[PDB]
Parts: sequence; C-alpha cells; structure tokens
Amino acid sequence: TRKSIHIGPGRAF
Amino acid sequence: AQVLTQTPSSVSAAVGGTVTIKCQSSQSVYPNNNLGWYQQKPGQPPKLLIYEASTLASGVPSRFKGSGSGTQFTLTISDLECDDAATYYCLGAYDFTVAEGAAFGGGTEVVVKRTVAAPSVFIFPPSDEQLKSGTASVVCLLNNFYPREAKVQWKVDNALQSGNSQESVTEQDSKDSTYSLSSTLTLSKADYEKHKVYACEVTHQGLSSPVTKSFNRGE
Amino acid sequence: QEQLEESGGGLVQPEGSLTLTCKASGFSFSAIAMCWVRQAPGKGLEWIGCIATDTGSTYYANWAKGRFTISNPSSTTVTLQMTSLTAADTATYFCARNFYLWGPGTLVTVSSASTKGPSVFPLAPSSKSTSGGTAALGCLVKDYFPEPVTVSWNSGALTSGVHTFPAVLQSSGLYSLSSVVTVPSSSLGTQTYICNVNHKPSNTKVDKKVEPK
Ligand SMILES: [Ca+2]
Repeated sequence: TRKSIHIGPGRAF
Repeated sequence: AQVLTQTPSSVSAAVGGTVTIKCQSSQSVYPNNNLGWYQQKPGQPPKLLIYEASTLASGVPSRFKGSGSGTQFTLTISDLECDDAATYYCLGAYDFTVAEGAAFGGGTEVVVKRTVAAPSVFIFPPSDEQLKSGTASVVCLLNNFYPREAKVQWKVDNALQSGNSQESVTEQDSKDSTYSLSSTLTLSKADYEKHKVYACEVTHQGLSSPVTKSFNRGE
Repeated sequence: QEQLEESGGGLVQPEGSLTLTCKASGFSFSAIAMCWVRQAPGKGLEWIGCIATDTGSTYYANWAKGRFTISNPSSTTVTLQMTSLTAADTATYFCARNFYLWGPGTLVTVSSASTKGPSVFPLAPSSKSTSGGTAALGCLVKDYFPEPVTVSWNSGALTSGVHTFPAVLQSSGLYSLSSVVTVPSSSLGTQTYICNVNHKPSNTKVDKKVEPK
C-alpha cells in the first residue's frame, strides 16, 4: 500500500 | 512538523566556479532517496532539476549533481553559467502514514559574479498628460550595470531631495549577469512647476566619477 | 503536449473563500498525485497538499488541514477550496503532477482594497540623445491594484533591451512600475515604439505611443 508521494516522473507513489 | 533546513541562504561564484547547497531533514525522507532539487527564475514555476536525490530530469546538464540519502542531501552546481542565476529549492517527501507528506527547504539564491560594468544613465521628465492630474513623476534609469550597489541622488534646482523617491531593481540578467535600476521621484504639479533644474546623480564603482543627467522644465 | 493550467485566482475579501481549478491538457489522470504549492510574493515555496486521483485520498501540510480542501471532480481537473482567507494567504498558487509538471501559477490577493486600473504615461526619449549612440524610452504604469500587469513593446516585435521593473507598492497602497527599452538614437525619428500594457484584473488594455517631444 501507498506510503509516500514520489517526487518526479515515473511511479506516482 | 517536518523540518527541511536548506543552507546557505545565498551564495556567489564566478562563471566557471562551483556552488554547493545542502538540505538536512529532521526525519528521513521515504524512501531514502525521495528528494528533489528545483531551479526557479522570477515569474516562472519551479523547474525540477533532479529527483530521487540524484536522477537528472530531462535536458538538465550534468554540471548539476545531487547526492545524499535519508536526512542529508547536497546539490553541487559546477561550471557555473550566467543562466544559473536563480533561486534553488530542495523538496523532501515522507511517510505520510505517520507524518506530514512533504516539505520544501527555505531556498538558496545564487548570484553570478562578473567584472565591473558601469551603468548608462537616462532621465525622463513627467509627461504633460500626467501633470494635468496634479502629480509629476520624474524617472531616472540606470541600465545594465554590475555590481548591484549604486547610489542615486535627486537634486531639484541643486537642492538634494529626500523622502520622495523609490527604487526598483531588476533581477540579475540571465545572459550578462547585470542589473538595471529605476529611481522615480514623485512631486505635486505645484512643486514641480516651482523649479527649473531636475537632476539625477549616479555614483557607481564602474564610473570614473559621478554621472549626472539633467533637464530644464519646459525645454 | 502535457500541460497544467490554474484558474480562479483574483482579489478576495478578508475572511472570504475562493476555489482554484487546475486543468490538465494533453493527458488525463491515471492514479497520480496532483499537488498544490504556493509562494507568497518574494518568499519561498510552501506545500499545501496532494490528492491521489484514483482514490480521492488527500494529504495536507499540518498548517493547511481543515482550511484548504483539494478535490478531484473530473479526469482532467483538481480544485483547491480555501476558506477564512487572510493576508498571509496572498500568494501565487501552483498545481503540479507529482511535483514535476507545473502550471504557471495563479495569483490570489486577499485585501479589502478596490480594483483600480493603471494610468500609462510615456517616458520620452531625450532630445540630448547622442546621435551615434543609444537612446532610452519607456512607459510608466502608475496607480493600479492588484498585481499583476504585463507590458510588451511593438506588440511583441521588440524584446531586445527591454526591462520591465518589479512593481513598487506606494504608501497609497497602489502599485506602479516602469518598462523601458534602449534603441539606436538614430532610430528615433524613423521608427515607431508602442508599449502594450495589460492589467487583466481591471479589464484594462492600453497601447501608448512613445515619441520625442
Ligand atoms: Ca513546505
């Protein structure tokens, strides 16, 4: 499950 | 509650030099590489330079290098160019199930050093159109100079003015690293029409002596 | 091809509310984080929050919880609803996809002051212009509120040597700025120079012709 927001392009989490 | 401390607040280096910027986080970013670096020029959105701590965004030159992990990160800008004059920010992202999801560092201003350049000075009388409204604006322009420090003095029939002018300065030019500056003198139409000689006197490191631009009200 | 655009900003009364919209172009959302970031005039970036477009789940900065609501009403829009607004909320508001694709921003100004369009005055070239040298001319954009105004020259055909200064807030509470350009002193009598001033907040467009007197 999601734990953080991905900074930058690619995966979002 | 997340704290991301960015240092220094400002730094200056010459073209070809290197600048080093650090961000330290109280909590570890999540995952340990989840940090980005941004460049922002005035009036524009921030521009992603590096994400995942060290991954280059598209088109970003290799003289921008990110490093670090967890709670300590560094942006090193080498081979500095005039175009690098800007403000830079780090951004961390965190485990949002236990804390705040993100935080920006406080930013770092980068100033590009260059050789002294004297300003070209111009003076503008108030327009007849404005005078009808009871106020007169007199404008003095200092164009394309370096460094930023400059002294502008208004004299009205040789009487030094104080309290009735304001200055505006441009951001460092992205192509030649100079500044331009405006000083605007504000007077009532009544006071303006009491005097003849309006002068702007400019002192700057690049001038061999103070430069004065003048006009006689009417001519 | 992919772009974001913020809308809905403008002048709003203290304690009022405002809803901003972020519109995607060239793509639609597919399980991504759409985020809002703001920047007070002359200050740093400040995170507001993000929404996950597939679940509608939201994540805010501690300072923003409750007062700011991010929603996702369509496959190409997110909104930011802001309440009990204060001068501390005056800022450019940006939306961003995962902090890498950014809109240009939209300005929110929280004030009881009136909207007021500028007056535009010429900064005329000097008659003492050195003939084999450079002359300066410009436009004084005086007494407007709120920010921003834009200035172009000869409808955008003239950009080299253009300097539009940051606005200055006068004691009156109104802004003014000057925009200037340098040209060959021997182009004065043969060439036409017009500054194109736009103060969208007051619906004001002015084209001023600048000539020697
Ligand atoms: Ca922040």
